[PDB]
Amino acid sequence: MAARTDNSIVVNAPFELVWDVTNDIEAWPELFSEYAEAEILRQDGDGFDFRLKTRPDANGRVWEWVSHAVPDKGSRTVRAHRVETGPFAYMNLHWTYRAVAGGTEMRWVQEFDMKPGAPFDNAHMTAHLNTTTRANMERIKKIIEDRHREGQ
Repeated sequence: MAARTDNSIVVNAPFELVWDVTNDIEAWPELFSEYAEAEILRQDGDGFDFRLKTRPDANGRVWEWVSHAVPDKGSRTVRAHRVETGPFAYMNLHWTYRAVAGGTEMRWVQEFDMKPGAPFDNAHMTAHLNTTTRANMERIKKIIEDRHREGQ
């Protein structure tokens, strides 16, 4: 009854680099094709809230919202969720990093449910997010590997 996406990818680089690149919020406009702006608004000890503003989407519509994140480097995981849910009833995010042979495996999990009346229903939104997440994970993969190559 609730929607969810679960995607993984291996980046041939150490944990430290993979972690610092992906958690660098102010760089998301460069890492993610959908974001035009991204800024940390404030810090609340363990965690912080940030604002995201998209580039025109497939229909030319620009979206903006505030989220709250709680990264935990010690446990190689990061949790986040929308504060201003937009068309979502709720939107949760869970990322994990695991050391594997050759690099680091990133696993991104999204848990959400559409508000009755939203332009998208669960099934269609799930497919959409799977598509966009896969493209972003592959993109970020190349970027991190370039940096790594440059550091060696």
